Amino acid sequence: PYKVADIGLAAWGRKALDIAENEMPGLMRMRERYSASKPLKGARIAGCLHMTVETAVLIETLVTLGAEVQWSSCNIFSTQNHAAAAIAKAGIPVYAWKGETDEEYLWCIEQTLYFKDGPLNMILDDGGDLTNLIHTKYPQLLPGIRGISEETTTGVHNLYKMMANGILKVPAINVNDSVTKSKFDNLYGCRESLIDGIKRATDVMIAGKVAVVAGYGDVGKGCAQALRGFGARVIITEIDPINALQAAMEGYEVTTMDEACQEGNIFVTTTGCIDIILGRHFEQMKDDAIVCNIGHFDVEIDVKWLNENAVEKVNIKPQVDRYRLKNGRRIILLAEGRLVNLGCAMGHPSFVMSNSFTNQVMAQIELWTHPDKYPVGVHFLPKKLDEAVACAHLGKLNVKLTKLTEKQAQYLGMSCDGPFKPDHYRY
Amino acid sequence: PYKVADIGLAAWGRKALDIAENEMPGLMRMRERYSASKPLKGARIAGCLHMTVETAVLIETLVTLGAEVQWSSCNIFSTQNHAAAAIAKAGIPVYAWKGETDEEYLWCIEQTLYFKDGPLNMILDDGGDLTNLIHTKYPQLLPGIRGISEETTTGVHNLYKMMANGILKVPAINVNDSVTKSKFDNLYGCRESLIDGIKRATDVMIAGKVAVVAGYGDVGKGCAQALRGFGARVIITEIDPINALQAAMEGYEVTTMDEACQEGNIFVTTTGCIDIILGRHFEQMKDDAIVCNIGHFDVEIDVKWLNENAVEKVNIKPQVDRYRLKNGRRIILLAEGRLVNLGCAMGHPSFVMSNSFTNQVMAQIELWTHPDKYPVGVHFLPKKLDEAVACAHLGKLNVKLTKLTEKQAQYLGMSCDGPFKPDHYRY
Amino acid sequence: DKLPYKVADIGLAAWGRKALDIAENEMPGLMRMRERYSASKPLKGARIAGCLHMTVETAVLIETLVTLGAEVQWSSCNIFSTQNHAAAAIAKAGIPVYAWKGETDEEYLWCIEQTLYFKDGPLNMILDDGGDLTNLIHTKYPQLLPGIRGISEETTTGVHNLYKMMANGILKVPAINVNDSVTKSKFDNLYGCRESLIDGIKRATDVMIAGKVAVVAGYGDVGKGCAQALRGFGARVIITEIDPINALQAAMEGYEVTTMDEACQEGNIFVTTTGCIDIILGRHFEQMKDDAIVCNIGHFDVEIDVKWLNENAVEKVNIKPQVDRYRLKNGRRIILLAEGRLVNLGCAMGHPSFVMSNSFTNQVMAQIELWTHPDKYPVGVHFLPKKLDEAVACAHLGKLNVKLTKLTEKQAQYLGMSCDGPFKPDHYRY
Amino acid sequence: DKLPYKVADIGLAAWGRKALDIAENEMPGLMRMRERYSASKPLKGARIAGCLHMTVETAVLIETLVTLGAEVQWSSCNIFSTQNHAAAAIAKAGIPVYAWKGETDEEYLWCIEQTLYFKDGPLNMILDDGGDLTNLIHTKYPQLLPGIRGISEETTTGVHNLYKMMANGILKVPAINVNDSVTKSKFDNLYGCRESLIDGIKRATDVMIAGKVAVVAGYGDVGKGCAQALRGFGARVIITEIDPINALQAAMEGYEVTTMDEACQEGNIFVTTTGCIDIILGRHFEQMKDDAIVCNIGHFDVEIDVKWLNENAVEKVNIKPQVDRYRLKNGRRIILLAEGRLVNLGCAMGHPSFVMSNSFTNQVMAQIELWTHPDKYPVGVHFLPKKLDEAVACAHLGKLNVKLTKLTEKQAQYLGMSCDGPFKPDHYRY
Ligand SMILES: NC(=O)c1ccc[n+]([C@@H]2O[C@H](COP(=O)([O-])OP(=O)(O)OC[C@H]3O[C@@H](n4cnc5c(N)ncnc54)[C@H](O)[C@@H]3O)[C@@H](O)[C@H]2O)c1
Ligand SMILES: NC(=O)c1ccc[n+]([C@@H]2O[C@H](COP(=O)([O-])OP(=O)(O)OC[C@H]3O[C@@H](n4cnc5c(N)ncnc54)[C@H](O)[C@@H]3O)[C@@H](O)[C@H]2O)c1
Ligand SMILES: NC(=O)c1ccc[n+]([C@@H]2O[C@H](COP(=O)([O-])OP(=O)(O)OC[C@H]3O[C@@H](n4cnc5c(N)ncnc54)[C@H](O)[C@@H]3O)[C@@H](O)[C@H]2O)c1
Ligand SMILES: NC(=O)c1ccc[n+]([C@@H]2O[C@H](COP(=O)([O-])OP(=O)(O)OC[C@H]3O[C@@H](n4cnc5c(N)ncnc54)[C@H](O)[C@@H]3O)[C@@H](O)[C@H]2O)c1
Ligand SMILES: Nc1ncnc2c1ncn2[C@@H]1O[C@H](CO)[C@@H](O)[C@H]1O
Ligand SMILES: Nc1ncnc2c1ncn2[C@@H]1O[C@H](CO)[C@@H](O)[C@H]1O
Ligand SMILES: Nc1ncnc2c1ncn2[C@@H]1O[C@H](CO)[C@@H](O)[C@H]1O
Ligand SMILES: Nc1ncnc2c1ncn2[C@@H]1O[C@H](CO)[C@@H](O)[C@H]1O
Repeated sequence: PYKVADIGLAAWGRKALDIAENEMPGLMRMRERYSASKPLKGARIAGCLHMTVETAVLIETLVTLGAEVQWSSCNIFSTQNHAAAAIAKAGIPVYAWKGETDEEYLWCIEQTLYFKDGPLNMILDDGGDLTNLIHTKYPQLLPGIRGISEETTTGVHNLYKMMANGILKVPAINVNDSVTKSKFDNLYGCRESLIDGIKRATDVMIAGKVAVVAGYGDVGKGCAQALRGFGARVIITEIDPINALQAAMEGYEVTTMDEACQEGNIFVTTTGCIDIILGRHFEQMKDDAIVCNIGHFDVEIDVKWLNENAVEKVNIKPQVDRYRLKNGRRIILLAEGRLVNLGCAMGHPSFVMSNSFTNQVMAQIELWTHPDKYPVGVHFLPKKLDEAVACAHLGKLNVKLTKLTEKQAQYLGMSCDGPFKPDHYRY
Repeated sequence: PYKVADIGLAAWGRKALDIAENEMPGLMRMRERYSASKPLKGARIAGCLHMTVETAVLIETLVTLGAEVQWSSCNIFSTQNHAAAAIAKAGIPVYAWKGETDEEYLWCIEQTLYFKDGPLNMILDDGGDLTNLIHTKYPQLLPGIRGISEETTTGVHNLYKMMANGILKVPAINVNDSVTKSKFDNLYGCRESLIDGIKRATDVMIAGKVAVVAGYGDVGKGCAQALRGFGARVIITEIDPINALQAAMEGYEVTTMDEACQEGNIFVTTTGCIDIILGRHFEQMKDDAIVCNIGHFDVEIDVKWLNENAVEKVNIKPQVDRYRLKNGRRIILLAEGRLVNLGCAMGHPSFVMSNSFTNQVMAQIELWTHPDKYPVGVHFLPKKLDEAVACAHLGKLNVKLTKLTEKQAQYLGMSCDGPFKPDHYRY
Repeated sequence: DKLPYKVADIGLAAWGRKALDIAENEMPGLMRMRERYSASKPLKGARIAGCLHMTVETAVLIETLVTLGAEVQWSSCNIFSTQNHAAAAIAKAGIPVYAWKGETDEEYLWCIEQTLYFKDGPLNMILDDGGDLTNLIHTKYPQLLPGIRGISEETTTGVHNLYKMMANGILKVPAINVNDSVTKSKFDNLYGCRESLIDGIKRATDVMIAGKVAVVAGYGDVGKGCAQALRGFGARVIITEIDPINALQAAMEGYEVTTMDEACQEGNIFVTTTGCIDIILGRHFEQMKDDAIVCNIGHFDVEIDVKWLNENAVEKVNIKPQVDRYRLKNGRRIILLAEGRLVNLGCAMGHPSFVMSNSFTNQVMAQIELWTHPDKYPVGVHFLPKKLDEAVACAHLGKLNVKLTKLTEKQAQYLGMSCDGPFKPDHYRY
Repeated sequence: DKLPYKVADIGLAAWGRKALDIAENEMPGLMRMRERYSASKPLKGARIAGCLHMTVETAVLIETLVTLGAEVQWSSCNIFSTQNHAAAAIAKAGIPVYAWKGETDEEYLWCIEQTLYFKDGPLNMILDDGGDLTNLIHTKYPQLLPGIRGISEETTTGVHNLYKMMANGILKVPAINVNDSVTKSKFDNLYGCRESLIDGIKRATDVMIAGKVAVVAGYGDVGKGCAQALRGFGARVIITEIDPINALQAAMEGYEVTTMDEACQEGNIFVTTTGCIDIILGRHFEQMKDDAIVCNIGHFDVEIDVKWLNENAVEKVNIKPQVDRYRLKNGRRIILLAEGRLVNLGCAMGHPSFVMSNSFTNQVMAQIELWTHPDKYPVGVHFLPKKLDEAVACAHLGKLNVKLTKLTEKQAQYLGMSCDGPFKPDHYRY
């Protein structure tokens, strides 16, 4: 019926949820407005997202809207046991825990495919692991699936690659590229959870350190800003000249890893790309350099090299390894190269996840309630809905939004109700 | 042949240009690479942009590429006399000076329409004043015009309105919405020139003051950040819930002008919208509140109200008026509500304008060299060219850009040469 | 008879040692002290009773003192601040330590009393943090005062107490104000809190900082850091203050400065840093927004009226250790961290090890100074020489790869100054 | 005989007055002084010779001193710092002022000499900024020293000189160090420079700050502000320093700290703030990037080797007043601002009027203190009482709508402190 580390944590879990709800006004309005309507009636939503306190509230929201949900984790150390327990206690099949093996991980996603009253008809994925599993292993269920929504940047890039090669057989909504997700989650989320992750693992001082951030997209920007705020000297690496110039214009030295590896005290990878930190970098690092990743998959840091070339590996505590190298110096690796904010901390705070997840619900609704508008392709949520997500969070922050007058709306040639920006606007 | 305030300033002008060139690597590469090719051969580019030191370098670049240029200003107090003089000294008809009347302003744009060897075949406008003049007054020249490029946000919004109502008869390239413009010019440009404008006019202390910024788009963001940096408490107003939430997430109180007018020491309008600061606001302002605008046209502040309701208007010096109100308190107005960074300072520094203008040249080229790709419509510059502009500025900043390996480029499914981002990416 | 020590779990010793090994690499100031003095053992014959948070950083300090030849017995200066694996590591090393996380007020007093007597005589040196060890001896063990050579005090509240004792003529032992060493006050209090405050809030609540209104009471060194950290994460910070100079500083930095009576209606997060009583009261609690987070980082739990929450709330739910969620008659909730005790050490690991190396290098120097040069220090409250203050900073420049400029002989003569310092006059504020 | 004054253009008086009217609204500290003392005229019989930048802000100070019943004669303390319309406004008010923008070194000395003698006796009070007026009298007019009741000194370089004179036994008049009033040092030097440095660079060059590498030499109060301002606009700031404590501060704030020998190869902008000679030399100039901007904001033009640029450059082109562009043998160019003189006042209008109100309120208090309570001040260098220091800050809280908290009687007794202050011990560094 489910699978977790300890059901006895459900009580504590429920508390952490009650607290989360006040921090998630977005998702609460959805429950407020759709509870009686039950738009998601008939939908069996198979989920593969980090089983956390924040996700628990999302899972319960989908249920409040009248759906059946089965949940797996998308990372083997991201799950929060007490959050997984409260959900499991509510009669909702959840298969996830903290510290899964790859075989265990794959085995979890498999339990969420089949419900009591039939296979899954909805995917809510991030990274596309569930998406790619059903496309490769279970292509006989693809026709039964009505729609899918993708949370993260790497997962939508994959959804664009599949569609191009004509192997994407199910319609999909790019939830990452809702402004309210990409511009808040990736940025402000990592901005607050990065250092938290590093701190819990190492308790290292950030001030006075040189920190090297590989990549300056939305995630890199947040990471950079955070480290800067605590008095680190931040060095950026980048392949994109536009992003690189943005970093230079903010006062960041922009150079290569081949150079930066020699002066960094702290290393954070955010590229979504392979081969970012390699043996030739490690060998040049200062003693007890702290290396961690916050990209979606654990492919940015060459962990294999450390395991193969170090003289000794000492485990300090879970998700914290200290390698001694043949040069005598040591490398502190976090979460074995898996994303550090969920691996060594609690991931993003509930408020920002409310934004991401208020998007996710609108996407699950729009795929199940209006399947017409969305044919087999990679689609966006309309700006007006994107605006509605943001608007829904203004109350809690005591933001007082201005309303255009008739005269002003005419002068601008837009509606008082929105949308207020053209589609190409970048905020 | 031309019209300026003083040709005797040309010598000083030339110096300020020689200095500008080192700060404008973007535009220098264009001269380096196209001088011999003369792609703009045959093009008579009528220009309506702020006649400044930065613009002078742009004008000369278009000439270096083999074009005939006639230049007018787009604002009546933005022109820099010594810059206008150096251009006029180089045998290039320029009709612009600092302190023009509306009749003088219109009269300037009119001289740039007709060259020695025929009418204009290219527009390089901002705000769309030249665009709208030729469409309304001289529709007989529209067919002779090959293409147009628009610098600023208000001007492209107008170019979208014209196309919608089917009155835009000439193809146009949205240069504002090149990432390299919108994300650098509007943001980093105003970030540095706003306070400069305010300082030269008033020399007021920013620290300890409450500053009210109306609008939180790219311009508002820059203004807000700047004022914050000097220790002002910044209050934002906004109509867009997405922008408003962005401001809240940066630590800015977001409320209405109706409230903020009561506590602001400094007022900056950035909306591009009418009726932002009104009589009911002025009456509530603290004594010697400094009010200024940095949107493109002078329609955001109700200057007419001040002139009609104040008990006395005292001029402190050019572009600085001090009104005494019937309540006894005083309002310090800058530049009569026209944009303050060009009115009371020198506008944006050359480096950022190099970015904007390296875009402008590519747009002038693409309209004159490849007219096929661009039919009557509002078009964007391709990302690869957008990336090239940024790349061209990395050298001067000693930025060392990373190059993807073959293996990495394959994994990402993109080219080593770019483009590195999908079209919907927002940076 | 006498327990050799008392800690939560001796089994945590191995883990603690690892944390000690890592910490050492971040505390060059103390490691230089060991290297320089391990052979000479200046603190030989010293019997130092230490009352100060039993963290990993303090462990490194303890072993430094021992390396210098001292005998050391230790307790924590707060009931929630001990880090059990660090305690175990010390206990396992054969050093008498009496501390664990979650002490009763009575157990806390007991822990201090076990540090007072050594196998070969009473304590003859004091290393204190808040004055609790200092007051206990002056009040309950005055016959031990002539046998104590000196006192070094870590924190602001503590040195304030020292100065009051001196003015009223009741301080009987010479003391060094370590808090007001430049390399402590301007670094520990400021930069340490700037990182550890958020740490304690996050571990306890995992709340989004961005978009919140945060009220910081007091704008001294601790307040400055706290405020900076919160605004850094996108919170709008409001400041309360009684000192017009500190308040003007806050305003000049772009903070709204106002009273708690006003700010209690706005804040989503409250942080007290005053070292003063009665900062947040019932009348404030009753006006707060729902699930307002309330915590203190001043030395003593006296700034927040927790007893009011306990007597007047209609519900009280323990969320997890050092996190309680009250509900008031108005039906709105208050989250209280660490029962009003200082939240960085209560709900997290306190200051990072690097900045603590500054503070603790000052502590070691002070101990050496009082122990080996008593006649320099008559009964009173003294500062370390600026020369030594500068040496502390210098000892940490290497790790950060700072390259310090050296004055030419001409420049030094122009400034009327020694090349080797001191480089500032006594009244310099940095 | 004796000119009543000498200024650039008396016609600029009307404009200056407007600027004076505006400035007054931003200088509550001085305007409170007028209101409180205009009737009592504590400075009656005083004959104050002032040597300090003749800006709009100083004008407001001058008229404040007169309102208090003083006779005042004024000159500028720098040859490029005078604001001619402000000078005209004062001259027109019938106050003898000798100052204009662009003085020769010889004219500068002449200007000071005209302030020394009044219609009814020699000067009996000194208000100085850098010690130039102080040194001139001690060296060339020692027979005037017994007739001078006191000296108030504005800036760091000046008070350094005062302390040296006292140590060597050559200072003959009592003096108040105004620079090291908290409300001066921690505000003027820091917040003022944070705004006026960029001002001077911008007016002179209009250069993009964002993306540039900026080298700030020295990290004291001036350096802190300068550095902060540059990084705020998106420059990557590199710091040089001789003091290990100041250097550690810089590092802790995320700045690269290194030597000028290293940084001269990287910087696009250079800013000296040391108050020390020989900061930027020929060997540094020769390694700089093309069109590197070089300026100083320390009090004297001694930090940059301008004479080297003048003797060794192959080209020198004046771009505009106080902006010269050199070319070296290597064919790369150097832009020098204000001929090495302090660039905020040289190429702009100096500090904004609000923060100068702090400094100048301290100046007025010092003048009153020395003039009406001489016996409090024997020959030496003294500080203002913290009570008065606090009063300065308090006088400026109203304009910023700061709401200061008042201690309850219980809180005050707990802190062992007066409700009306002073709220900090003497050694507090804020
Ligand atoms: N840990 C989390 O909670 C979390 C949250 C959001 C996103 N993510 C993940 O973070 C990664 C990026 O997210 P983003 O939204 O920042 O994507 P993004 O595309 O905005 O940023 C990626 C940046 O990496 C740069 N880059 C790529 N290869 C590089 C290389 N070899 N060297 C240097 N720079 C390189 C690109 O130029 C790009 O700017 C993705 O894997 C996404 O799934 C994680
Ligand atoms: N002065 C300069 O040098 C300079 C440079 C670039 C752009 N601009 C001008 O600045 C203006 C905006 O530029 P942008 O790129 O910032 O455009 P933008 O659309 O990003 O920002 C405009 C913001 O104004 C807000 N807004 C509109 N009406 C409002 C109202 N009544 N109250 C509050 N907020 C309101 C919108 O929500 C939007 O976010 C345009 O007029 C543009 O031409 C000037
Ligand atoms: N938890 C830690 O790790 C840590 C670290 C350093 C210091 N401390 C403690 O923190 C407290 C403050 O340290 P500090 O060095 O910042 O002291 P400080 O004296 O520099 O600043 C304290 C501020 O509180 C202000 N204040 C006093 N009463 C007030 C009131 N009723 N309302 C508002 N403001 C008020 C004072 O004016 C002063 O500015 C002390 O108790 C010290 O021991 C704790
Ligand atoms: N232009 C203005 O408006 C203005 C305002 C205030 C002060 N000042 C002047 O600015 C100068 C500094 O003022 P401050 O109060 O910042 O003095 P300060 O003594 O606080 O800091 C000066 C710094 O320079 C450092 N230093 C000395 N020699 C050095 C060297 N060779 N290399 C690197 N660093 C070195 C010192 O260590 C010190 O930290 C003084 O001359 C003062 O009069 C000017
Ligand atoms: N606490 C959280 N719960 C669920 N998903 C999260 C959390 N924090 C970050 N994420 C998501 O994890 C993904 C990274 O793989 C991103 O899409 C990001 O939004
Ligand atoms: N110095 C300058 N020269 C020319 N155009 C400028 C300058 N500074 C800002 N602008 C442009 O002015 C427009 C505002 O009307 C924007 O498009 C902006 O890029
Ligand atoms: N990690 C830590 N270990 C020991 N003492 C600490 C730590 N962090 C902060 N402190 C001390 O706590 C005191 C507050 O009571 C401060 O004086 C500070 O030196
Ligand atoms: N606008 C100004 N008017 C007068 N003096 C000023 C101004 N700005 C800075 N100063 C003074 O210049 C001195 C530096 O020589 C500082 O002590 C400072 O007080």
